Amino acid sequence: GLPGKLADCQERDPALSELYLVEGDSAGGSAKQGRNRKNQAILPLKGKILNVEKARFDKMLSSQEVATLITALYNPDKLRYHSIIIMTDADVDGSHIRTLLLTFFYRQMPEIVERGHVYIAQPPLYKVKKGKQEQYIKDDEAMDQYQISIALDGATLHTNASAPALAGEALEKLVSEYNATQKMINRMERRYPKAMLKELIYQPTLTEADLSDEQTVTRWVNALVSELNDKEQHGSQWKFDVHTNAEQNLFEPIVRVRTHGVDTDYPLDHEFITGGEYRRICTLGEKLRGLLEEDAFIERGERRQPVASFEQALDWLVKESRRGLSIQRYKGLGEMNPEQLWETTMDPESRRMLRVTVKDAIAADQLFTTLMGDAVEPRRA
Amino acid sequence: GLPGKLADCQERDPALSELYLVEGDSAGGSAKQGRNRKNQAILPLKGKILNVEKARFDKMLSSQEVATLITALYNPDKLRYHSIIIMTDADVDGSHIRTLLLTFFYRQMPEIVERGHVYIAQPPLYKVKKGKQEQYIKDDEAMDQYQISIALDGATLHTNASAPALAGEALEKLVSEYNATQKMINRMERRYPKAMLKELIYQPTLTEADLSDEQTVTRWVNALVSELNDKEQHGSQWKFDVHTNAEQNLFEPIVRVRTHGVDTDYPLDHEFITGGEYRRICTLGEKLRGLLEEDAFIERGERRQPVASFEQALDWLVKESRRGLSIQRYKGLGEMNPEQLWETTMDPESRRMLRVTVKDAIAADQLFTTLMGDAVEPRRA
Amino acid sequence: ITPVNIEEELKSSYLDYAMSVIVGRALPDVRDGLKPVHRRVLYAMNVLGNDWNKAYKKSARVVGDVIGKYHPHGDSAVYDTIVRMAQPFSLRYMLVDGQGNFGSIDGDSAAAMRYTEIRLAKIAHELMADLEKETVDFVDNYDGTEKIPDVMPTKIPNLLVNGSSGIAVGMATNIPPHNLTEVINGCLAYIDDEDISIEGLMEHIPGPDFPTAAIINGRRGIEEAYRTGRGKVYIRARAEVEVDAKTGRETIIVHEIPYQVNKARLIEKIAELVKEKRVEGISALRDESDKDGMRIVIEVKRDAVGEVVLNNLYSQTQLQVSFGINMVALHHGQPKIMNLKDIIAAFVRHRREVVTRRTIFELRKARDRAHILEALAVALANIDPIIELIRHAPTPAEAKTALVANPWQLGNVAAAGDDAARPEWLEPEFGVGLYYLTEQQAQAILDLRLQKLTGLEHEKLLDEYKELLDQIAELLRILGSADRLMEVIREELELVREQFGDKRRTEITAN
Amino acid sequence: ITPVNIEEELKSSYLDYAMSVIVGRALPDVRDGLKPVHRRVLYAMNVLGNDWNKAYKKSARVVGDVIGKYHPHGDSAVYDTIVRMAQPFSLRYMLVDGQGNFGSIDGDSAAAMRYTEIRLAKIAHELMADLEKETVDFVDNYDGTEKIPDVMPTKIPNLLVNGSSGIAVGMATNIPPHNLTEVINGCLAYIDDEDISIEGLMEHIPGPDFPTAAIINGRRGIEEAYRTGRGKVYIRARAEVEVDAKTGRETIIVHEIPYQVNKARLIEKIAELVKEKRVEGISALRDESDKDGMRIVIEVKRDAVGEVVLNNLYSQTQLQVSFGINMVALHHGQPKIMNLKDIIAAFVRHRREVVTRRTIFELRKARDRAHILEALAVALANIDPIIELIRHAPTPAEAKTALVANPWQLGNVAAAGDDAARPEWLEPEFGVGLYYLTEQQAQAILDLRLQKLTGLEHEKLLDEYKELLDQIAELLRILGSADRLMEVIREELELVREQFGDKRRTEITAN
DNA sequence: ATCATAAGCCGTAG
DNA sequence: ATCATAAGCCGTAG
DNA sequence: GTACCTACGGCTTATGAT
DNA sequence: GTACCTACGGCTTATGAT
Ligand SMILES: O=c1ccc2ncc(=O)n3c2n1C[C@H]3CN1CCC(NCc2cc3c(cn2)OCCC3)CC1
Repeated sequence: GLPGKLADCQERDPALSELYLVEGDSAGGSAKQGRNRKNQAILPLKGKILNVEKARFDKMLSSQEVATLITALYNPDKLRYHSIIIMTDADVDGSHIRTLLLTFFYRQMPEIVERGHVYIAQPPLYKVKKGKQEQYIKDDEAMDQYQISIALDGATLHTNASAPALAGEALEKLVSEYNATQKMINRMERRYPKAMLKELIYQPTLTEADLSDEQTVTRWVNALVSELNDKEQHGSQWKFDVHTNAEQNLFEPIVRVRTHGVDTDYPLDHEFITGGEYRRICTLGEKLRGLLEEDAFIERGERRQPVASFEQALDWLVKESRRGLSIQRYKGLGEMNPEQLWETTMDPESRRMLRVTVKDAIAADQLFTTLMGDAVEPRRA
Repeated sequence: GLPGKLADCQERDPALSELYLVEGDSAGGSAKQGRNRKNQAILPLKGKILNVEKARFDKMLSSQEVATLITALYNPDKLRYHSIIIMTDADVDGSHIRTLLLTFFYRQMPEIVERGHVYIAQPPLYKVKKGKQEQYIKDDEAMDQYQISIALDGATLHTNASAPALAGEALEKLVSEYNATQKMINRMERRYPKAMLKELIYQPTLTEADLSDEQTVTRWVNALVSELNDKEQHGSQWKFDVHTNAEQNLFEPIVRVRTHGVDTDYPLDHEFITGGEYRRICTLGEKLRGLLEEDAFIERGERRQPVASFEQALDWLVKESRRGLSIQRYKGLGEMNPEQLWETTMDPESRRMLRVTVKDAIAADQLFTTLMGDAVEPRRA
Repeated sequence: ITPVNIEEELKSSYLDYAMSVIVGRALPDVRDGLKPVHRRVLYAMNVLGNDWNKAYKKSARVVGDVIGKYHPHGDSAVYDTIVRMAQPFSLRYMLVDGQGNFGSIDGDSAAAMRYTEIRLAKIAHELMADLEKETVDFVDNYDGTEKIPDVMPTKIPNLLVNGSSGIAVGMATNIPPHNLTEVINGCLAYIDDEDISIEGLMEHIPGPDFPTAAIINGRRGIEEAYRTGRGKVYIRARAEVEVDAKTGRETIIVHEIPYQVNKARLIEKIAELVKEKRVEGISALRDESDKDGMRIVIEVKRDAVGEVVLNNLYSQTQLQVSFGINMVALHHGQPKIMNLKDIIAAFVRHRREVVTRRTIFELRKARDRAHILEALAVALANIDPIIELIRHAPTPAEAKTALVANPWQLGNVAAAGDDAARPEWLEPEFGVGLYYLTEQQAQAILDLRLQKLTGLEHEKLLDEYKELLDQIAELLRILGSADRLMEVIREELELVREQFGDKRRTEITAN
Repeated sequence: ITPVNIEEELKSSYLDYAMSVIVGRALPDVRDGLKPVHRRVLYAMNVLGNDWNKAYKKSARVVGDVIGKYHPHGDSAVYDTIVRMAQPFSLRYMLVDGQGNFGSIDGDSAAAMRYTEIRLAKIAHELMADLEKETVDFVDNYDGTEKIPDVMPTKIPNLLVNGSSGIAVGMATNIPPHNLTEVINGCLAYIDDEDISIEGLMEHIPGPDFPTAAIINGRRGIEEAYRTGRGKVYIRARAEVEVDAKTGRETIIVHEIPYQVNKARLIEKIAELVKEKRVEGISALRDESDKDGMRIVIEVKRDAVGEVVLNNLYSQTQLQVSFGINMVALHHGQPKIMNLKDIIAAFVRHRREVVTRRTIFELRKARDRAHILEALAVALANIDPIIELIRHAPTPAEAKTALVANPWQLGNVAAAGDDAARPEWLEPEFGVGLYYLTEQQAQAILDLRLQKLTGLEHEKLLDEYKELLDQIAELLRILGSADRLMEVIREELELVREQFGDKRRTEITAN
């Protein structure tokens, strides 16, 4: 236990040393070769660890090296290594073994968790190198914002709107709101087709007051179906339908689309009209139609090209930005150089740790393993 | 020892069962799945085994399963498995482990070797399939003879010699003698260049009596050098030299060749003239010049082509024979199917075993490991 | 810098792990019945170019390539998955034809990955037919440098033919194999009638099938399973009594064991039961299995009918084991308990979509080919003025521009459908005899050779043009009429059946 | 069938094993200093197309490919050989530039083969330069389906730069590394004078070199080794005493350890010696090594000069270790103890042969190219009669035959060296203005395009023809004159030196 | 005599 | 006080 | 996910015998 | 060259309690 794997530091006084836990053979080598030799310690591990709840036996013990090295397992007497940190990969198995270790600590020694001694590391996730420009990126949203900032390197649009040269933070905020709306549309796509949701960007507005005239609804749906059949380059068609489900009118449009072999309708109701998603869509559509972005001229930074589609211009800008960049993604701690590992994870000036709390006494760890909570908790719909 | 690896047979009476020894995991699976379940037994092995002489300690024991399963290790009392066979791969490591096992048996139990109980297996080596025609080939010389027989499938040569249609066993024997002479020339090539050795095939004869006239030697060497410079298609040249090392003549030709940057001579002496190798070369050259094989016509079997070189005709015939054949070479017992393994190695009607003897009491096993015999014995020059 | 974090972080991480596993690792799909590992392995074998009619290859190449480009999860799992498919006694229709020690029913493991040789089987190319013609979507790899097909454009409902068994965080699935001809007949019946009942489908498909035959007792189980999605079924081995014509004694013969049973463990457990005296009437135990069929012989104790012994064995021995049928798979990335009719409908829809997309692709390709060939023929018509125009033009680009600038005469011998012989993106200002060119057409003309100037190429081009016209007309008709599409699907299914039919192995004796 | 066999069979098998091993596994060659494993690995990396200026690749691909096509001896040995080359502290000039945990001097092993990434280094392409131009011979693989280069057409005497250490059945070898610039200077000196003495060469090459610096004491050892082939040499670490300007105490600093010494084992053994009281004057032990250089600190016991302690350590500690220089390698497939002059002569001869063969190949290639271009120009001269002859000819083969049958006019504008502009196998009946063609020439003419008919291609062809004439003349001259060949070799060696020179690491203090 | 509790194995993963 | 005997490590292989 | 056995020569270092 | 630990659900089989 004490020999074999554990490699302590020079200092013997507790409350000043650091301890780590990683996957053994692959990561421990780089960790040892890159660590400090003053107040650092490493304890490799082997594979996975049995649960505390799913299999509970005070006789059940295979490794026990963790307890043997940390304390005598009771705990107030010996208190070596007042600070412990868990380094773990960024994959899903990393989070799995992380959860296992956390529930082990919680159900074995509540005091060491209460007194704020457990810590969580945050390894980087992306390495972007644009010639001289390097960058350490750790999060998906950070990567997204970085890509947006690179694509928006001070471009300047020239439409025929009120602004002779539309550019800057206004354009940045507009692109951000457009991306948020596109993400929302992609999320809601599971319900309805995408052609109508994309065409309502440029289609005119709509209001519950329009249920009076049948001709207004007819003209609206005719324009919609005509533009859809125009834009349809794949093997599909589009047809309209006018229905009256009321005492007098309550006019409700219905779209008839014919895919490969079967048609499908999509009625429109008061709830769909009042839905906040449709409201956001209409607000964005009005904002975009108030632009007159047809004859446009945006440059970034030595070339400009007029198009007829804002999203096509955005895609061209993204392509121009992503032409010549380089990205390395580290999918394991035993993959980077020791000096890089040092500088990015275990530098007392550059690292970004994370502390755990003891907020409440709850039954999350009980619903953990009964198979009933396991069957019911995945309600991510 | 007895469990784990050993898989005995149904019969328990000795002097009727068979035992085998192979490499464990790869070969043992196929051996078990293809063997018989009446009077067969298999004992896998792990890697290599320590020598008896290089490290001798009656306490030194790691596996011991061989002794534990064969006898009590002393031997006249228990005599189970009166027949044992050693199956081993055809690579060089196979022969190595074979030698180790044989010296183990010899230096441990001389009686079991004396009473003729050890046997050696002979696995096949080549699998040749020409459409329907299959063939099991076990030896290099057998493969060579098979290739020769396939290339000589009843061809019929038509030169302008005394034989209108030269063919048959005469041609077969001629090709065999030519191949033997070519092998001998390739072996002796380590000493002298190859151009002269190949040209003396067609060059005229020579005799020790020719040392009288200087003009005969001069004409001979001039023809030789001229034909060599003619046939030289690479970056080299050829020059002659006439020397007199005697009291009066003892004429001796000398050839001066100029390779890339340095010239090299090659004198001719009485010993070279009298050498049996040169004698065989001259006999074959006379036999080949007595053929008049210039305008030739050999067919095998639907096409014939006249050439000016017997070796070129032979190469064309070999190419025509080897156009569309298939050869599989088994480089490990754990590579063939179990039924094939059965039929080719462990069929009491088709197998071809091998028995060992106890001829003399010699010091081969002593010169085995002293490093002095090891340094001196490789005198294969 | 240590920002305070709540303890609730445990829920977010574990939920992520479960959602990733359930979607990506265990549960197969209803459209092809293939785990992602099998998908990536087959795609790699196809990209490498290892067909069935070629020489074998070492396992190391395939394993290393799969680990390198598509599946970064070690080697042992991949190699075990490959070995599993090659075994005949583990799949009703094997996919990877191999050569070497692949283990057997005795529980012996296969050899190392440096001895075996593998290649695809004839049925494998039917799974991945028409892959390059843009029939499915492509998904990026782990680092975003390659493309992977999402679902295979299959021609066989693999999910019902082989089935699978996986265990996720919350769910678990299990599906028995079936016979091919019966599934094809059921698909034909459902194509004929959309509103067939469960009783009608059960008439065409009697029951499951196994790689090794056996006997099935209960009809209630399989009926409840096909109707709802859950049920149990019993498996009984085949055996009988034997008495010699003369005095002799009674003896039992076993020909075949149930599905997924180790023979050595069975023999050892029976020896132990006999030793413990828990069972009666058994004297000894022998074996006679060889390369002609498995054969186990049990010697009955003298003065025993032995049938009571056989019943006691069936009660206690592994010779009778149950099976937990439970149908769970992914429909749109979400687990849903699905019955037979749903699977068949999904298969039919997938096939329709694949056929339509392939037809569109081939139509566009033939369109572009004909568009180029038209201009090539028009250029072949007038040769001498083009010769002089090239000889005078100093610059090739200037020659192209001059060819574009002037109209052409379109001789009488040079001169189809009313439309559909021209691409979509082509503008109406070209081909209004009168005729104009394009930059692409001019480059094609400049890319001619001299061999195109004999009395053969003219007729060859005319024949190719007529054939392309006929083909594009047929494709437009098959896109127009859905009955033609249904007929095509029916013909393809009938051809597949006639190619890969076989006979039944198991047998169902109802109680 | 059991034929009796004598016991002598033991000698034949063992001798075969020894003869196979000694020739094929351990001992390197004098011509390139490369074991066959390194050879096959480098050849596989080159065939795969993994240069230095490209992205990295996973180790699994390379390992699997090597196991599959060329080296069928498992995986562990191959992967260990690959990891060995990447370590900086194990080779004076590394060959495989990698990325990942490759271990260090602490004895820690490298990571698994599913994490690391490798690619060739800039110096690697200098080993395998001019491989495709037929400079060496090709040998069949194990099954006779591929080709493998026998010896690499190197430009660097790797045997003296890196050396190796192997143990055969009867022999064993060991060679120290050296510095590059000194070896190049010695090669230049030997090119200047063929009969240089050993003293002269020893003047240009002082002594060995190591990846980590050290101190060498004895001159007799290296002299006897270079002159005969056997000898011993001592290696001494670098250390010194330290005293603070004020009271303090005496302290020892170690900057670098000898060649191939585990640091952890050293520290543990020193701690054990101090504990056993076998050594005196040592109080404690610490470490300060970091990413700026190795640094070991030892605290001297108070009231001790410490230099006697240092001498006792040098006597007993691993800080002073010997080394068994023994030069043995293969010369023509046979082990021979060879000194320095022999190695240099072999290197020079190999280089001469490679240069000559490359020159011949390029000459033949340019010859054939010019031969085709001549006929192409002659065809470009007369265009209109060929146009009519093609237009009338119904069959392309008949057109080719007609082109072959008739002579040609060879206009004045169409019309070099006296000879050597035509291939060897060409017969004197072609090109006797008067001119005739060949089937190959006619097919080339028929394989023309229309872009060859502008006012640019004529001048381009004339320029190419003049350049090819100049090149073939230069090649004939360099084949004729050996002084030109020597000058070329000298220039290439000077360029290599100027590209890859560096400074000394170790230091030799004579007694 | 009848019920609650502890195990072993199947296939991708660590 | 001086000599014979038993170990450990280096790199391709199993 | 991970540790421990063998061959092959030449160098040493440790240890008890004469 | 080779063996032994863990997760994940649903089925069984064995074993002692009430
Ligand atoms: O044989 C044993 C016995 C016990 C044992 N204990 C621990 C341990 O780690 N190991 C134990 N072992 C052995 C080794 C496990 N071994 C299995 C084979 C594997 N092969 C690696 C490999 C091979 C190939 C790869 C990738 N990786 O891709 C290209 C094709 C070949 C390496 C690890």
